[PDB]
Order: sequence, then structure tokens, then C-alpha cells
Amino acid sequence: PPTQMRDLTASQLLDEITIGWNLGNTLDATTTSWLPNPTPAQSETAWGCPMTTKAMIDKVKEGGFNTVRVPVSWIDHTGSAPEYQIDEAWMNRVQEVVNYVIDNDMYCILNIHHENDWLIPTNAQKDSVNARLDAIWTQIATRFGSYDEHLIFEGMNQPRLVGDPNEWNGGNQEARQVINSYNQTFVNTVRATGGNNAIRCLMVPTYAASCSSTTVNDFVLPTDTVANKLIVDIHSYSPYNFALNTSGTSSFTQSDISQLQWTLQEIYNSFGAKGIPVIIGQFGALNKNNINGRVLWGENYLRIAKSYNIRCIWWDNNAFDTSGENFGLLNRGTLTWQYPELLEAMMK
Ligand SMILES: OC[C@H]1O[C@@H](O[C@H]2[C@H](O)[C@@H](O)[C@H](O[C@H]3[C@H](O)[C@@H](O)[C@@H](O)O[C@@H]3CO)O[C@@H]2CO)[C@H](O)[C@@H](O)[C@@H]1O
Repeated sequence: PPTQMRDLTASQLLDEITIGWNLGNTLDATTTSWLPNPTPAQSETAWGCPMTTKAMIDKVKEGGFNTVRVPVSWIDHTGSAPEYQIDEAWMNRVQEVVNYVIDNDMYCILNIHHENDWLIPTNAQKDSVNARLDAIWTQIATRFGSYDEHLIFEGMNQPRLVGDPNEWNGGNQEARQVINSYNQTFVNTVRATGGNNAIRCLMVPTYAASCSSTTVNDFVLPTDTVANKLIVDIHSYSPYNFALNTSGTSSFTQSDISQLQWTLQEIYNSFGAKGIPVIIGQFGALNKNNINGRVLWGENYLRIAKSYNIRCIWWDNNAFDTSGENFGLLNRGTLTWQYPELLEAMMK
């Protein structure tokens, strides 16, 4: 039966969120290019993370987060068209992990993540993609339909033109248009299940979850069956060279605060100031053995974001000193905060 649910607007729900944490490189890990039919365990552990436990989520809450984003890649667990049946064992594991969060009295965001092999924003793919989106979102929404307002569905992650010269610079006009259709389908698909899903808050991204003039001007918030339940998700690993470029500078100084203020103000001006709720569903700064700079960056990022009433969700991929992107914060195997000064900076 349905869990009793508070009917709150998106703004009201966002005002209950403090700061969030992503379970990164976990249920979002893909194996598509070498293992077509992974078991749930093969997927969850494919990218350097152990099997998730309740104790890990307990530690996230203890550290000061009250929200967990659970990115999930469904592609390697989805059957053939037209049913696109999701593997039952996978759906069961996703629910187990969601429950680690929900049963901790936390907010939880559940999405579809690395789907770009099929989630292609072109007119030629549009009808096929809308059909698959509806097929998979009906399955996810019905499994999770009984949950209360603490569970938020996010319809897509970073829809984009993979391999395009402007993949990460707004794509093209056609792609931005088609993404509006995909977000509209997602909203319609969830509302069609009724119950608590009729009044659940839902999150939708812009093109590549990017905030720029190009992606904002062409973005259309879906039409909804209920008022004030939609939130835009922007990922903002800013400033790029410091935070996300593995070859970029490791320095962040007083002089960089002004560019960060401008970047975050642009998110506010594009959405929150216009009465469109917005959340930074992923941010972070790579470990470059630069703790003083990351502490200064982190204190100011959260201070400025809060000053614009924008909640933030750290991207934690459990990676510290690898040759890849090291966005770890919680060392999941030791249950230790590896960068305590940075955690403290973001929690003040
Ligand atoms: O090392 C394990 C595995 O890592 C894969 O790269 C990951 C990054 O580690 C991860 O930080 C990144 O996270 C991105 C997130 O999924 C996006 O939503 C977006 O906001 O940007 C984040 C930061 O880049 O995802 C990638 C995967 O796309 C390697 O691809 C893989 O080869 C390797 O085994």
C-alpha cells in the first residue's frame, strides 16, 4: 500500500534538503562494450566500488548529508524491444540500495544514468527513444510508486550528442529540441501511474545538464498535471580546469571566488530567479593533492550556492589516488572520510 505522503511543492522539498551525496560509479557502472549480460554484482563492482551496504549510507548521514542521489544505469539490465523488460534481479538490488537511503529518513534521487548508447537526441531516433523511455520509466515508477515525498525521480542524466564536436558545448538546436520531448515523455509516463506518483517531485536536466545561454534558452520545462513539482538538475564542476580537468591547474585562490560567484549566479538567474526550482545534482573537485585549495573552493562553493538557495550534491566515485578521476570523499572500504578538512568546509 502507499506510504502516507506529504503534498509539498518542489521549493518546499528543496528547503528540507541540506546537502547531498552521490553513490557514484556504482549502480551507474556499465559493461556494455565487453560484457553484455552482467549480473547485478558484476555491474555494481565493475568500476572500483565494493558492494554497497547500509553501513556506508549510515556513515554518509553521520557526516552531515541528508540526501543521496542513486545514479543507475539500466542499459545492461534491459531486454529487447518493444517490452524493454528490466531484469528482476537488478530491479530488486536497486530497491535494496534505495531502501538504505529511504530507511535512514533521507531524501533519495533515483535516475537513469549512462543510457547514451540508445538515449540519442536526434529527430531520427526520437520516436524510438520516447518509446523506450516510456517503457522503462513505467517499470521504475510502478516499482517505486508507494514511496513518500522523500523519493524523487530524475528522468535522465546528461542527454547529449556523443562524439559531436560540440558534445559538451550545447550540441545542436535539434538535440536541444528533442531533449524537451524526452523530458515531457518522462513526466507524462510517471503521472500516468497515479497514486503517490501523481504528486511526486521530479527532476529533469537541460542538454548535458549544463547551464549556458545556449542550453537554457532552448530548454522548455515539461507541462505537468500538477503545479510546482518539477526541478531542473544542473551539474556544475566549476571552475572546470580546477575541478574537473585532470590536466588542469590544482590551484584555487581568493582570486577565483569571483568566477565561481558568476557561475552559480547564472544558475540562479536562469532558473530559481524565474520561479523554476533548480538543484546542483553533481559537483566536485578532483583530488590533485591540493587540500588547501580544495578547502577554500569547497567553503566558497557551498556558501555561494546557499546564498542563491541552491542545494548541492557531491559526486563521490570512491576514487582517491587512481589514474582516473578521483572524486572520492568517503572511503567505502574503511568507512573513513579521506578528506576531513574538505568535508568540514562543505558542512559549515
Ligand atoms: O575508473 C572506473 C571507471 O571510471 C569511468 O569514468 C567515470 C568517472 O570515474 C566518473 O567520475 C564520471 O562521473 C561523471 C558522471 O557520471 C556524470 O553524470 C557527469 O556529471 O560527470 C561526472 C564526472 O566526469 O563518470 C565516468 C564514466 O562516464 C571510466 O569511463 C571507466 O573506463 C573506468 O573503468
